[PDB]
Amino acid sequence: EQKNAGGVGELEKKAEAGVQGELAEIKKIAEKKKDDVVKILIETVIKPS
Amino acid sequence: NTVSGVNGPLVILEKVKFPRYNEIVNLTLPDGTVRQGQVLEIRGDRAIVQVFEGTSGIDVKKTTVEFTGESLRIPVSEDMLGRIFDGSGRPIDNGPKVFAEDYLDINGSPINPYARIYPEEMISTGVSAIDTMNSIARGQKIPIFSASGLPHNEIAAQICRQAGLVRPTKDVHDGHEENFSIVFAAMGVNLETARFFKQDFEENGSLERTSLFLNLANDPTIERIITPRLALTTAEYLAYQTERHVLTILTDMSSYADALREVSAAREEVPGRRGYPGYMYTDLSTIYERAGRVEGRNGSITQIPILTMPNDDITHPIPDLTGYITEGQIFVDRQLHNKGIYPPINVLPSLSRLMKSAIGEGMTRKDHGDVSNQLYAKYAIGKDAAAMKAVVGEEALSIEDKLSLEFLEKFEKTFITQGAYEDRTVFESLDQAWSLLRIYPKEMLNRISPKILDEFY
Amino acid sequence: YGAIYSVSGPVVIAENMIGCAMYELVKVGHDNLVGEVIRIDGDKATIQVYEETAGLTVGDPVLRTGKPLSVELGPGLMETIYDGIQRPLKAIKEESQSIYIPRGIDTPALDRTIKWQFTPGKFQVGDHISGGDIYGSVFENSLISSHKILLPPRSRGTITWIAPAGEYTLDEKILEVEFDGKKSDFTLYHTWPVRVPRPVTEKLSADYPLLTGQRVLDALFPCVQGGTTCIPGAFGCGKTVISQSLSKYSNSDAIIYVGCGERGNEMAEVLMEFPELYTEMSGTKEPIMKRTTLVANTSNMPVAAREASIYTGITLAEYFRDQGKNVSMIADSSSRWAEALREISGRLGEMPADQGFPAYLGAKLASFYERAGKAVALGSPDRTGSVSIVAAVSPAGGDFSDPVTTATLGITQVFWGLDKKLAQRKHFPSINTSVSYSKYTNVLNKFYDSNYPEFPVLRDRMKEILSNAEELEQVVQLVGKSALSDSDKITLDVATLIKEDFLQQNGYSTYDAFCPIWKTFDMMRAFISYHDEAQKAVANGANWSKLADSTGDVKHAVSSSKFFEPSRGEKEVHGEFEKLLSTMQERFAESTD
Amino acid sequence: YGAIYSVSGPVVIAENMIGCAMYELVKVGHDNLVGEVIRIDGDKATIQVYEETAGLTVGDPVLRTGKPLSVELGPGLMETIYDGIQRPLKAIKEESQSIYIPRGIDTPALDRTIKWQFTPGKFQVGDHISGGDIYGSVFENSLISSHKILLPPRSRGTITWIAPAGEYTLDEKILEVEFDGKKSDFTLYHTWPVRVPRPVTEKLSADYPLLTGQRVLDALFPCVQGGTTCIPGAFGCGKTVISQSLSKYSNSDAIIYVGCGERGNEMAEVLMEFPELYTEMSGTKEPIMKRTTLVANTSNMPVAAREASIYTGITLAEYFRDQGKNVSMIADSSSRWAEALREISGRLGEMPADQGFPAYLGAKLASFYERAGKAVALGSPDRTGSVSIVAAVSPAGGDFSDPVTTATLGITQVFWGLDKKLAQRKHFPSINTSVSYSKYTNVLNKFYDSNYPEFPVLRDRMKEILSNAEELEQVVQLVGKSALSDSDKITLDVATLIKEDFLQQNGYSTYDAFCPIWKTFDMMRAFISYHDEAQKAVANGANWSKLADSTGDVKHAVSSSKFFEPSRGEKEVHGEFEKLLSTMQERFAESTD
Amino acid sequence: GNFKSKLKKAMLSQQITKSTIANKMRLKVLSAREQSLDGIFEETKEKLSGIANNRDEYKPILQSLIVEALLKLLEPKAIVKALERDVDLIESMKDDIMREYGEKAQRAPLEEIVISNDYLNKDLVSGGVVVSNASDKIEINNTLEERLKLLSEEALPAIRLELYG
Repeated sequence: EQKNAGGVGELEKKAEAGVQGELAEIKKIAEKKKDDVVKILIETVIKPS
Repeated sequence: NTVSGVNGPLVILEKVKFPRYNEIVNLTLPDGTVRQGQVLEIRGDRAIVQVFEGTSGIDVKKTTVEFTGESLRIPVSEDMLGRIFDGSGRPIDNGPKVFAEDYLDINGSPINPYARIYPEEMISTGVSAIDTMNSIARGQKIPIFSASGLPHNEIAAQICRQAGLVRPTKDVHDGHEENFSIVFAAMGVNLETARFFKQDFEENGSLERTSLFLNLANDPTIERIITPRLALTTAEYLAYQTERHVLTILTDMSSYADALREVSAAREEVPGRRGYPGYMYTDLSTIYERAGRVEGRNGSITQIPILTMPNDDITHPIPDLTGYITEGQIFVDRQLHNKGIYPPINVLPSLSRLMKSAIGEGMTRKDHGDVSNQLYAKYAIGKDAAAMKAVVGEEALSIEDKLSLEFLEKFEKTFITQGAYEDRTVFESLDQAWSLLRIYPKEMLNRISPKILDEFY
Repeated sequence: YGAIYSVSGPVVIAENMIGCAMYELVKVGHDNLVGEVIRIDGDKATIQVYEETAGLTVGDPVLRTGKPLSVELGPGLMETIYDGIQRPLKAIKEESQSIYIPRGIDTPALDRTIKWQFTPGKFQVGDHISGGDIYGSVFENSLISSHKILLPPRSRGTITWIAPAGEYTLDEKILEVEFDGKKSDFTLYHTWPVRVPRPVTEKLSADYPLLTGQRVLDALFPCVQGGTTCIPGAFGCGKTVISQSLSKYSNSDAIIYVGCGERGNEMAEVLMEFPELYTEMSGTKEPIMKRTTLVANTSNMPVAAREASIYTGITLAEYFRDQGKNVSMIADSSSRWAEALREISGRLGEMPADQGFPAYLGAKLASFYERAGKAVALGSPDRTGSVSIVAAVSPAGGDFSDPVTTATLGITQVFWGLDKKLAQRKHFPSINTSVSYSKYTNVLNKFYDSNYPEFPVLRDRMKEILSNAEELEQVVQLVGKSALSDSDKITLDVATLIKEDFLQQNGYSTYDAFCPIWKTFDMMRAFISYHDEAQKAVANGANWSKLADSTGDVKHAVSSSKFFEPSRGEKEVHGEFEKLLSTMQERFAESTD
Repeated sequence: YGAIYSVSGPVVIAENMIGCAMYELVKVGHDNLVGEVIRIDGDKATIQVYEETAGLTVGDPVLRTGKPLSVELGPGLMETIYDGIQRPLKAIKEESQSIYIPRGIDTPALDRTIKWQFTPGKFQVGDHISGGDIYGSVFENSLISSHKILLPPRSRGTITWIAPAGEYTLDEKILEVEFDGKKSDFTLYHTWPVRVPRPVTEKLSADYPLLTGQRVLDALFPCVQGGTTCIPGAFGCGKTVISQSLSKYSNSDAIIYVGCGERGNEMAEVLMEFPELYTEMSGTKEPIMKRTTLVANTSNMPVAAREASIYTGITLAEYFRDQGKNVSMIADSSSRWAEALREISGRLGEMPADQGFPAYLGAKLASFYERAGKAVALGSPDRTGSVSIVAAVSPAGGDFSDPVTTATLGITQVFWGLDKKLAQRKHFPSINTSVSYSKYTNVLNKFYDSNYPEFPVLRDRMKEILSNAEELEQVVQLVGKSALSDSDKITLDVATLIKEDFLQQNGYSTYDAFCPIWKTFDMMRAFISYHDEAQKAVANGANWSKLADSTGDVKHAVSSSKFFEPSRGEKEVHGEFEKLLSTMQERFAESTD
Repeated sequence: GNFKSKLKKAMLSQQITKSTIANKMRLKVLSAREQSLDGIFEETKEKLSGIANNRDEYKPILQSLIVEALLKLLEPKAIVKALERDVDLIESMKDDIMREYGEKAQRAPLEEIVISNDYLNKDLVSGGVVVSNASDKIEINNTLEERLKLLSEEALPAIRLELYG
């Protein structure tokens, strides 16, 4: 039980560590093609959505 | 234009008739609120709308409307798994929304490509009393019908936790080769109970693979009736796109009936059979068309709907239509529950139509269906023999009744009694059947062929 | 055209309608959805648009076809699966990538792209023709020609052009008729409004057998070609099974399978099963499916399909009757049709009648059964054809007191009940003497008598033995068996053997699913004979117990006869049943002793 | 605002509503009777006016109150008898000289005689405050404070004016909060609409019991607080009696008493008995009455007040759940309550549904039980409360299978019966082991086991003994005593001692009405120890009569434990039970030998 | 025997933790995806203000927003609400709006454009119109912020799939 109230912290270290690679490719590929989606957003907005 | 008048949660709008059916309307009220609705009716410069939010707090000529230009279609993703939702598809954990990757109709089936190859390969749930006596297939719909005051929800929990601990041993035998996911719909289900279903999903390993939809009866009727359809669109999308068997646990069927009943009284409809809607068929049927194998025939939606009997009768319209549209039923009997049997699955009327059309070979015996026929027929005979024992007394009874009396007693405490975190294999149930069934001579065992019978009694 | 005034649920009102009838087919909107004008109130006509009205834009045009809802009669119906509005579902699979119709579907109401083989008949140029006359044939049955091509009813004349043999499409004209000038050219198919029956010269007195092939059903109350049958069903009653039996075993040249809004999983099953099955007539190329045409619809698949399903499926049976074919039309399940009238009255705003089901229910059902019968074919060669209706219904009140069962029963000539108590003991199809009759029985048993059986006498006795059994059983239950003769036990004992052995016949094989007239005779003959001999045996000395104990294995020998195939012995009578008579007589002497 | 268009019976129709919410509270005409706008068609509203319209004319104005039908819940709720629209009835008695209200006259919902002492919370000048955060507190009785003033839900901001400590009136403001401009002014009370339930951070699964201390209630089918419970009645054959018992033995932070629509002799009785009674926690100042706030409607008093009654109670109760108070909610009766709805439905001219009772019924019953339960209050402090709803029902139409009762058993997790014979014998609640169940038991036995008790093992055994006892008596009738022996005879005897000690109570003593968790644990420990050792002793050679006579002193002393003080071994711990274990061992030696 | 039930129970508490952590884990992956998606919309709307503040590039856009708005009205008289820097732009193209509207419907051109004395937020709202009927009870909020917000509903599935599928 002691490993179910103090060894469940390390299980949460391991959930933090596995997404710091994701939170960074998220920002990579969002930043590149950001500009290409805006152009589609503008022609669409000034016409019917 | 403005709200002309409002009747219960249907609102009479005066508005131009150009909008298409099911298009969202937004009423801008002077309270600051925006409330969303669906045109239930379009008429000549007027509409009848069901409001999503609310049922009241709606002004006459001070309230105004705006059109979306968009039909009611559910934004469905597969990023909605591993997260807890309300009955209208929004997190209650208040984090990022459902979002979409498609929009799918709930007003009519999208693709409708159901089964041209009969569901025929077995699904095991770890229960002898279910799986043997009623054969489950990938796309088949068998419902659990229970009575008021019973723990319908606890039996549904058993089904969830043991299904998916069977699957890797079943994977070897052939019955899965694909991801398994749960789509769980509550209408009219208690907070406590819901919290039990989440715990069930933790145990199994499919809290990450399930979507939970919670509507309470203290949330509008209009939200409540969307909740099963939202469940179905979610479940057929996983099933379609990445070829997954989704098992749908839809509790409770009468709670859904209840809401239909209130927007019938509020409609210009007359209620037919016993105060329930005269279009009660169309409602139920919308749910049941979606179930069966979907395109590519490695995706499916399998249904166990849960019904609690509102008056505790099997003459009441709800179970009677529902039973006709579905393939069989599983009965729970009150007398069992009180005695402390678990699961209290009384097999006296429990039968599933596909029994020799839900089995094959290489994972089931072909004898599997045949064995079921002995078990069901003897159970009944036994049940009759016990009825005569109660009246006449043993001395009066003949030899045939005594054997059968004995069979019945053994059946209750051994077959339908098993643990609640205890899995079973279909092979294993049949071997247990053979011993118990072995209490009669060959003259009397004649609901199975002499070849199979000679081997095993 | 028309202009859509309101779209309210699946009810649509459009104003500015002209030339509209009361069951006229219309296509609604720019989508062109299936609809039908139900009523007209002033200039505005209420049309129920029953294929998904979702996303229907209002102020679109509504187009009249100028005629009511129809079916297409002619080549390609066999080995092809349709819906109840008569659009081909099979066509939809290749293009849409969908089994059932969604919406936007505007495919023609028959496949007419394909070619079928035209053979001229016995008509030549300058020869006279009249409707229902056999102008040629197309081979599409298991063994015979299926789609025999007719001059459409209500035309006569002399044929100016007879095209010779060869392959042509549906579309291509190959016939010209002149009467009072050019009547029209004719093509391989014709159309016919479904809310009107196709004409006949005359209907004939049904008097010939319809084999069902279930032992129990044929025994107690056998069917005829041209009968009407009512069956209540509560799910799990083995409905599918008896339906499957009929399509194989019946002596009818055509089976039309009708899904009146079903599960879909159940429709797939029967479908898949038919090509594997082999015909008893030495079928080919998907043997049984070649004699099968499927109307298959799904539960919430368009309410136009469900309502129309029964009318379209009987119209197809009638075309076939006019060529002089025997058809068996199995409607499955018409309870759902009854539910469709419940809905049609409520959505429209009409008031219904007893128990929320309208009274228009009753007339509309009666018209449907009357289109059936045994018949002398339309057209001048004269042949006999049949449309024989066997229709399931169900409760709706969890009784047989509900308006649905009782109305359909009012009209019917054959009644085959439903027994929940017997169903538990594993009996299907479960019937009882007290819940079934056939007014055809008298004439039918005489017919069966000719073939070899002792059938008339045995049927009288079959009724009596089960009716006496029921009364006795009430006293045994309540009072006891110990206040009652050994003899009264005997009636129950013999009766039990009949209960398991007849009634359960759902089969786990073809051998346990098929029961010819000879085999049905044989099993009944051995049980009555046992009764007569047993009562003697005990009466001159012999206890009950000793008799029960002694016969023992013999009770079983008849029990197992169903599991064994009927192609065995001399013909269709087992050597096991032949021996069984000697064994019976040999047994009475020992029991008595 | 509006002009009356029409008056048809008790329904009033008023035109020229150009904005009016469909829950809006209204005063109609110049009589100024209570009404609420049920529906609206156009500018004509349907308003049900819940008092008589004798003297009301068409052509009189209807002035909107400017807010929906809501109730203010403040300090001073305690020691007051109210309607469901909330009018103080004691006040009416003062002025008019009657406990019933005069129509066309209303009075302020909360008393305005009362002034209460406000002391500041912890948010001071310019501090940010957020929903459910405690802005102050007010005394709600002299003895104790209980009404903590939180910031209203749906508000948040910075507090620009915080009044200093002192006594203020309900009328006068104390706080203004700024978010988007001055958002509005706040008072010591807050309003919350009656059909809108107050909010929480999240709800929990209750595992916490009631503080009733009713021994059979605790042990056999454990009381839950944060639960839903259905109790049979038939009126004054025990059901009102138990509600009065429940009030007495209980010592919850608040208790809210709801007479949904009772006989009015019963409402009078609740008011008078309570201030003479004593709280079982040993508090003072009209004891039970001080902790009870009473919404007491007889069925004669308007139908608005009957329907609003449950609503007003649940919203009030839920707020107390947000305050961090454990509430016992007693409703009497839901059968009456379903009837309030059916009445309204027929007047208006809408169709009611199943059994003549409305469509809206089921959703309304259901919402009500699910609203009650254990939660952590809204806001940063996160105090724990509970709302336990125990609703009484009787037969309605005289059948107890009708929709109302049957709908409610399905929702319930707790059932405790009532029987006329058991009620005569002074067993209250009148329960056995099959007229009662609890599915809350599982979590609850787990909760109690943690506290120190050996509870789960002992409780299961309690149920078993009662079940067995019943069963051995039937055998004595049919089979005889030949199937009876002394082992069985001890089983009957233990059940008798368990019935007398647990089931029978009526408050003969003060120690017969509060018995702690630890005391209840100790009674069941004596009786199970007697059982197992009596059986062992008769097996090594002893007789029932011999065991009975021999156990004697101990047997007498443990039956009488309810009359005996529960402060004997400390304050909750009873010394006699601890000394029983040793006596029992020496005793077992006397019984065997 | 009973060690196994309680061991199983604590072993169930062990995967109870395992799931709440693995759920929060994907809730972080998903809420980052949106933080960036709503910075694509952040770019869009800086563009929308910059164009709105043009008076020559903005006219063919503005006209099309009033014209489209009129097709989802279809009423004889319309009142058009705008920002006080777009009113002069409406004023110099009225004839063009009643024409373009009349051409795109069966209906004969709009009688009157009444340039409303109501004013939309200058802070929150940049360009576009609220087009309304004669009585002002039907409104199409056909502003640029609004149109972006409505496009987000359907634009979103397309973008989540190409970047993230």
